[PDB]
Amino acid sequence: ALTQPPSVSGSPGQSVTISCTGTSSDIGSYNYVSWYQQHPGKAPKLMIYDVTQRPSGVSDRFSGSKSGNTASLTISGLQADDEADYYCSAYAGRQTFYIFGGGTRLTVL
Amino acid sequence: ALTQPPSVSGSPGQSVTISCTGTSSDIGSYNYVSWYQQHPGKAPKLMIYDVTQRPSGVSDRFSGSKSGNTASLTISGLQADDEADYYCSAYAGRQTFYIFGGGTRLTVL
Amino acid sequence: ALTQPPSVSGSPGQSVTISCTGTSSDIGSYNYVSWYQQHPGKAPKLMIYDVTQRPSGVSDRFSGSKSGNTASLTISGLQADDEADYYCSAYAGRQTFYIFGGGTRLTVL
Amino acid sequence: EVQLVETGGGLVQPGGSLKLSCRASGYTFSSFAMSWVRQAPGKGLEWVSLINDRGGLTFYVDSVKGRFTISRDNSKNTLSLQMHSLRDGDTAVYYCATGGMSSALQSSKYYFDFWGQGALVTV
Amino acid sequence: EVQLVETGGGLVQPGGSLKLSCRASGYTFSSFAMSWVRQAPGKGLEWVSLINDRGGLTFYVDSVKGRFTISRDNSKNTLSLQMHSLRDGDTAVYYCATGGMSSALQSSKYYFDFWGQGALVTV
Amino acid sequence: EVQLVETGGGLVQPGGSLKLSCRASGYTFSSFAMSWVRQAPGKGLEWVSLINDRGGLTFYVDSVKGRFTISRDNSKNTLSLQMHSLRDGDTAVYYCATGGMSSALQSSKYYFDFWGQGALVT
Amino acid sequence: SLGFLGAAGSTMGAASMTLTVQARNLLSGIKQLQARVLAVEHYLRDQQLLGIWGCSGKLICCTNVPWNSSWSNRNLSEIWDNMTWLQWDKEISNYTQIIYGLLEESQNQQEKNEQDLLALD
Amino acid sequence: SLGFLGAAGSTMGAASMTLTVQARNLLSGIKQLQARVLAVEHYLRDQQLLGIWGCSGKLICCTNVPWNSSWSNRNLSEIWDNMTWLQWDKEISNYTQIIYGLLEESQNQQEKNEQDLLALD
Amino acid sequence: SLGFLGAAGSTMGAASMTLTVQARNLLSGIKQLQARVLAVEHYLRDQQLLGIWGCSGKLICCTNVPWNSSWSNRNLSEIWDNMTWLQWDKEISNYTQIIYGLLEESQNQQEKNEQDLLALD
Ligand SMILES: *[C@@H]1O[C@H](CO)[C@@H](O)[C@H](O)[C@H]1NC(C)=O
Ligand SMILES: *[C@@H]1O[C@H](CO)[C@@H](O)[C@H](O)[C@H]1NC(C)=O
Ligand SMILES: *[C@@H]1O[C@H](CO)[C@@H](O)[C@H](O)[C@H]1NC(C)=O
Ligand SMILES: *[C@@H]1O[C@H](CO)[C@@H](O)[C@H](O)[C@H]1NC(C)=O
Ligand SMILES: *[C@@H]1O[C@H](CO)[C@@H](O)[C@H](O)[C@H]1NC(C)=O
Ligand SMILES: *[C@@H]1O[C@H](CO)[C@@H](O)[C@H](O)[C@H]1NC(C)=O
Ligand SMILES: *[C@@H]1O[C@H](CO)[C@@H](O)[C@H](O)[C@H]1NC(C)=O
Ligand SMILES: *[C@@H]1O[C@H](CO)[C@@H](O)[C@H](O)[C@H]1NC(C)=O
Ligand SMILES: *[C@@H]1O[C@H](CO)[C@@H](O)[C@H](O)[C@H]1NC(C)=O
Repeated sequence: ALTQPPSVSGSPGQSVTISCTGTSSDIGSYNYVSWYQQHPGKAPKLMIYDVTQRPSGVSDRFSGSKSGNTASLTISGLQADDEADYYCSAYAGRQTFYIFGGGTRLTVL
Repeated sequence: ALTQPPSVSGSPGQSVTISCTGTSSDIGSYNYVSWYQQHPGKAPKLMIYDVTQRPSGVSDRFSGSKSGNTASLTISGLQADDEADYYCSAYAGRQTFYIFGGGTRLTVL
Repeated sequence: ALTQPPSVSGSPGQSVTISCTGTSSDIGSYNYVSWYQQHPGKAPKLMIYDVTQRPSGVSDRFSGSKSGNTASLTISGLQADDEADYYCSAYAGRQTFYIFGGGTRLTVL
Repeated sequence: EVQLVETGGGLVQPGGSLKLSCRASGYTFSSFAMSWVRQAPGKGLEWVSLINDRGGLTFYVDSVKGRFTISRDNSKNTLSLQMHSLRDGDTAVYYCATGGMSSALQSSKYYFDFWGQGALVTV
Repeated sequence: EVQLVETGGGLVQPGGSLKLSCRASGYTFSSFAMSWVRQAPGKGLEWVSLINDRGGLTFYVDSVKGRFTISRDNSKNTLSLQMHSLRDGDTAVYYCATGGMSSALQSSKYYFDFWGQGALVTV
Repeated sequence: EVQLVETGGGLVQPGGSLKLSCRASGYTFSSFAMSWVRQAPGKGLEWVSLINDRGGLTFYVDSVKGRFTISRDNSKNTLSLQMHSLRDGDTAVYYCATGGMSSALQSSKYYFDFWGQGALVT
Repeated sequence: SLGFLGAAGSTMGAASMTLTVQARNLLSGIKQLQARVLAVEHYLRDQQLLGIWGCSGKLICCTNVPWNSSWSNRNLSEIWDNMTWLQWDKEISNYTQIIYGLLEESQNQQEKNEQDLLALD
Repeated sequence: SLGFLGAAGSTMGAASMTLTVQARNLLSGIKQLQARVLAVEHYLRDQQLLGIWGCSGKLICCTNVPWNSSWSNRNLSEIWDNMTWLQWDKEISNYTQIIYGLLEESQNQQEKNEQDLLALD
Repeated sequence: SLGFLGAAGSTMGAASMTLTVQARNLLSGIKQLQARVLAVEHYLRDQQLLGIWGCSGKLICCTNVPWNSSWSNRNLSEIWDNMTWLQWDKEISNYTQIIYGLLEESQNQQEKNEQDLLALD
């Protein structure tokens, strides 16, 4: 599994970064790190796909990047409707296809 | 190895069943569970091959079955000559070919 | 790593044997062993390659052999200029190419 | 416009066998690879199984490699997962998702682009 | 009608090399695959090695994979097992048997239909 | 007559990436396979990586397999080792050595016949 | 060796040991050229057929098409030990094209499946 | 099935599913002989070329030569879903020999690499 | 590139790098038709021979037949660096058919052995 902060928080309008850290055999070697937003009671929604691409329909406030073996997602201009459980995932290879990290509870102050 | 009862018993004429329990990659996947009768001091004799087949020359009183990961041999009409050490074995695959269980001592009361 | 004595010693003119012990998967199966002479402060020089071969330029005093899983170096006619750390090595396979032992300090008495 | 609906029961017992059948619409079913992922009630997401667009190739996480079968019927637009043994540790919400792989002549995926609502399965 | 006779040494010190040769009669030797099965005096049966009918393919139990060689001479109807290292744990009665495999064009085996008398090898 | 001369720095911070190179002369460069072997100051010799004569095939010990890249350029007669991660157990004198493999049209090697002087990396 | 077709009267199993002999004898004004060209066209059509099935370099090639019983319900002993290839040919003639069609379909699926697996990083 | 060349107007992706149909149709008084021989020569030259690349037994053969973009800057959907093979052949004609040359070099290196790997005891 | 047969005077090692040059040039009114048909028959006989040995898709085919020394007692440097292929062909002429026979036998065992390995569940 990938290492993830159990929770993060911030005030509306602030930039909040969630950092997902893996290893060289997964996040490092493969440029396929996706992010998902799961509201309680709902299925996860795709928020980021590829290392830096955003799905159509997702606002420009959601972005991300990768450096070394650490990948991160940043939400600038945080809104009240952003409170959710965020997940990171990455492609690991042919024997192990996908590895998910722990969840991050994002709370809006 | 496969797990078998250390011993079983019954009265003459009684049906006695010896079971052997394995995992899904052993008895479960491959329907090749044979049984052998080893008299003390003698080489094992083949009694059952395949899940339900019996070599010619072996009495109709010896039969068996497979369910899930459990294989069994039922000996009906127990005779005094049936006192022996019984073993089951199964084909496990290409890396490990055959697995034998512990011996079961069948005694006639 | 390979098993090799931490040190050996003898007087000038003495025959000194340095043993090296491995396992069946390396020195036993493969007849690809070698010995190196490393003087302090210098890079190792090749003394023996193959089980019994010697590079051109090496004196006939340096010889060796292999029996089972044990290989050895013998230095006849020991000279003061032979004081050095000796290493054994062997080819292990396609997955692991070379395995070295520890060093043996050869001191001239 | 894409909807995925997981139909199946929600309560079994250890050693049971169950099946979940996910219906899908709003896209060409045969054009996307599909997968199942799970979420334990108190945990995050876990990948369970992946099937190709044609259905010929299947992949499983080691924890279910010898227990689960994933298949798809491209004429009925249905993705089915059949569970066997169903050890208590398999209690989770099982989500049907589209994506995770592509058939060599398509752009790469390596992400799950459409999600259903999730079938809660209790052992 | 089928007989298997095992001839070989009964005592070897540790690290020794020994040979056991099982000669067969009463059936066509070259038509059956054969194997060796070991039984320590206080243990049950353990499979040790398997050889094809032609002798081209050999398989071993992991415990002996780097130390035992199985071969057969189809003109003399003799199956031989050459043991090396012969570590203490290899003290047992060894049996030769037919079966355990078939050459693709034959019905399957995966059982040992004929057993010899065996030979006790003390390490 | 045969000389192998290692070039590169000897001190890098942990998590840094360093590159070593080796120039060679006195033989046909393209005819021999080469490798890097390392020795911690207080330890014996350890093989690190091997490259073929043509440079198309590389082999590494598992402990460095995902962090080191070995390459060669047969026109400049140079063999280079690029290290990444550079975790501490990797402090050693790194020796440039010729041998360890052959082209299948040459006699067997499986020994290192020429050694350089070694670049000490802390 | 019994030579070309020497195993024709032998059982299917025994005759499998002579597959290379017949293969060699498939290659080794107008009338002579037509006979030579015809031999070449027949050889190549058979090799193309093996290629489509993924058997281009084999004399014995195992496939993933199951036997459907209707084609022949004989067991392995009857087919390989008690029959010749001529008898089998006659017995299986009415199903040869069906089998060939299935073999083509099987290879096509495998090629696509292989292509997809090689696309996984 | 659409028959021989029935996929010619289909997309490259869809058309890739009918390769065996055309494959069968490359093989199946002086003029008749000469044309039969010519058909054989063209078939063999293409099969020989595939053999040079290590593709002798496959209709869909993956290689280790990267696409250089200059040859075609289209995306995968633009090529496989929005184009026919006729359009591609016209678009890529000027680079066909370049690609073939690279394929030859790649296989040559691969054979040496295999030869060396098989020489490690 | 040295061109067709340009490596003929080079050492066997160096010459092994130009195998595709001669391979391409093996394929590239009665008299015209007889000669081109003959070229096809020779090509196919060599390809069939490689096929029997399991070398149908390779130019450098590494097999499992040991060298018996009597055929030639030269070491690898004496053969690959100090000789051309013409000299080797002259030296090994009397053993060519022996080697070919052994190659056939070796492949036959491998195919049968593979058939048995694929019969283990
Ligand atoms: C012909 O059949 C007989 C029956 O005994 C058998 O012995 C013989 O080998 C067969 N001939 C060939 C060429 O296989
Ligand atoms: C076997 O043949 C029958 C007709 O005899 C057909 O209905 C059936 O689908 C076939 N089965 C398979 C698995 O090909
Ligand atoms: C093949 O079909 C013909 C049609 O007349 C029939 O006579 C013959 O018996 C069939 N053969 C088999 C083996 O079913
Ligand atoms: C021709 O193009 C149309 C466009 O809709 C498509 O439906 C049809 O399948 C195409 N024909 C072929 C033979 O692919
Ligand atoms: C692509 O082709 C151009 C010439 O059109 C050449 O200069 C360039 O090096 C090629 N790129 C690669 C990566 O081979
Ligand atoms: C190919 O070359 C010709 C030379 O006249 C040129 O007209 C044509 O546009 C070229 N095609 C491509 C696709 O580059
Ligand atoms: C001919 O031999 C000489 C050495 O005498 C060598 O330099 C030259 O390259 C050779 N020519 C070829 C084509 O190999
Ligand atoms: C080598 O060939 C000779 C005949 O020239 C033969 O007697 C000998 O057995 C062969 N050696 C091997 C190992 O096959
Ligand atoms: C082949 O045999 C003939 C028999 O006369 C002999 O003259 C010739 O030298 C032999 N060639 C080789 C290469 O052994």
